[PDB]
Amino acid sequence: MPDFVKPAPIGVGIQYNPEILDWFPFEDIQVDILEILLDNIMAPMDGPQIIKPSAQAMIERLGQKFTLLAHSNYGCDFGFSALEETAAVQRHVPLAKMLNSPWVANHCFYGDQSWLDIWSSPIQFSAAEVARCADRAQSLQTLYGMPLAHENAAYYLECPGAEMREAEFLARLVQRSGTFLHLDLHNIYTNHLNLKGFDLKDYMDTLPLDKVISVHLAGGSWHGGLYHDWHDACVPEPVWDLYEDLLSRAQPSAVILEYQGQAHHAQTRIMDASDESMIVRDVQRAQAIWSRYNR
Amino acid sequence: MEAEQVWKLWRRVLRDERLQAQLFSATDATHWLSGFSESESKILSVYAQQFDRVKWFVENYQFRLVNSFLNALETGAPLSLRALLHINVDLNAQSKAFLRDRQWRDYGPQVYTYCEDVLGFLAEADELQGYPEILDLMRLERESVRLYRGLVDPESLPADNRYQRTSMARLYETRFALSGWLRQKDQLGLTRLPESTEHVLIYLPTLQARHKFTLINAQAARLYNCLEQPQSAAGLFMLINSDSASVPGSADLALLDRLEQLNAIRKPL
Ligand SMILES: [Fe+3]
Ligand SMILES: [Fe+3]
Ligand SMILES: [Fe+3]
Repeated sequence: MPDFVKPAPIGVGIQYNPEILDWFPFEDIQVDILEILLDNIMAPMDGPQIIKPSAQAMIERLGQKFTLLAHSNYGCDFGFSALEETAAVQRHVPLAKMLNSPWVANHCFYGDQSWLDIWSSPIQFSAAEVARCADRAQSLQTLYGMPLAHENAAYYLECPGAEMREAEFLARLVQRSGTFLHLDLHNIYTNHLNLKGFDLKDYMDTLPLDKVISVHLAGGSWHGGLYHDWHDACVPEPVWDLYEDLLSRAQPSAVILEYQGQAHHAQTRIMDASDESMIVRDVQRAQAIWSRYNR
Repeated sequence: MEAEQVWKLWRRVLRDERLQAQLFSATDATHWLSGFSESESKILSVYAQQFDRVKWFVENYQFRLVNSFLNALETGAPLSLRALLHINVDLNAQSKAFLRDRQWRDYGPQVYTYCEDVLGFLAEADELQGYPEILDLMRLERESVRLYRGLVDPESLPADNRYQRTSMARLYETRFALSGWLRQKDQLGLTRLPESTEHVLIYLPTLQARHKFTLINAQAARLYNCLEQPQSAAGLFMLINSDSASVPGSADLALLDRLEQLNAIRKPL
């Protein structure tokens, strides 16, 4: 509790983002662990309730069968508003404690008492922002009572005023705050294709890979050159190369698979769902690779 | 270039769509208005290249806020949402209309405050002036929002010698017989309701549960309306608004017993 350590390896799981859509193709008993987006189950802050009462019974059904992870989106963790005022300590911290989650992931953006302004705003890669965000991440982890990992972000422009690269920023951030890392491999792959000079090899060598608690394997698409990270396409092979490469250099605790929103998830997307085996065969491949490097 | 200054800049751009027309149309250095502060123009000059991504950072902000207009409706007024979807109103045309008046405000986790401003906005829309039954249902839903918001930091009154009205329940005197829609939610906004006033009590079983609707007598509404201020040390039975100076039992005591079970009033313990 005074200083958190990386939990033991717990296995592969699915994100459980589609509430009604994924439980129908639920397969066997090999999942064991699933993720829970804390934003979907949180109640408004101008009310007296912490969790949505409809989601209160759903967590009871699953907390017994499967271990359920926490994910902090739209929490305004690394914003400029006071930490006590942010939705992270007011709703996300008790939700992870209510869920009995071993650790909690957290995206690496900006947020000041507002959600949906978080994306497309990576933290300014500067030693000034390193000191500020590490102080917040170290204090926010104290309130969580559990390890706090930071999910790497995919974007189109880095924040103006960047004094270093993303790998150096994340390395200096978790070293000063003592927090951990959540490695989204498709975000790494997206930044390699759409950014001028994103050294994929230097990125892996610069990160403290012994701080990586969880891994994310997803797949997006693009057609003509506009939008990416749709989190829908089949897990591409370059991302699969990073999954096998990461397991040979460090030892995470879990790995989750992200997929699309049930409706849109962007300005123009699709929602048809007849390729359910496309996901089952992805979870099968990533699960077999884990046993190949199993401790 | 402080990180707090590049954020304040985009918060100003996303809320002022007049500034968006200047940045998108004119990509030349001085063609975009130098009315942007000298510190602002330096940050815009970094975005001089890749202005297409800036035009993609907007719209995305607007698409999410237009969808958030529906979440705020599903969170605060799920019945009003189902009635509005049945009569086929362009909520997208109303999301853009509501958000433009608010300068594309990001309500964030203040979903009940969001919903309360939405229900007040839709109560004046010309598309909804022809549906008074839905207009009545929305005001009922607006009291459910005021029920949750009134429990964030309520004035904690200690249990004492007088009948107290709790903050875990509100009352709404309807204009139509809204019970027909509450008892038959498949007819939400579809069927026709009579113009008979009802006394629906929005209350909460527990502080961590979904709020409920229930109907009470006009006598029970008199018992609740006379407890606005806890002037009720047996004076409540004297306070029938000069219509009755009688202190009764069973006829009025059983109603007070049900109101306590519904967490509406606190008996003098
Ligand atoms: Fe995520
Ligand atoms: Fe991810
Ligand atoms: Fe991703």
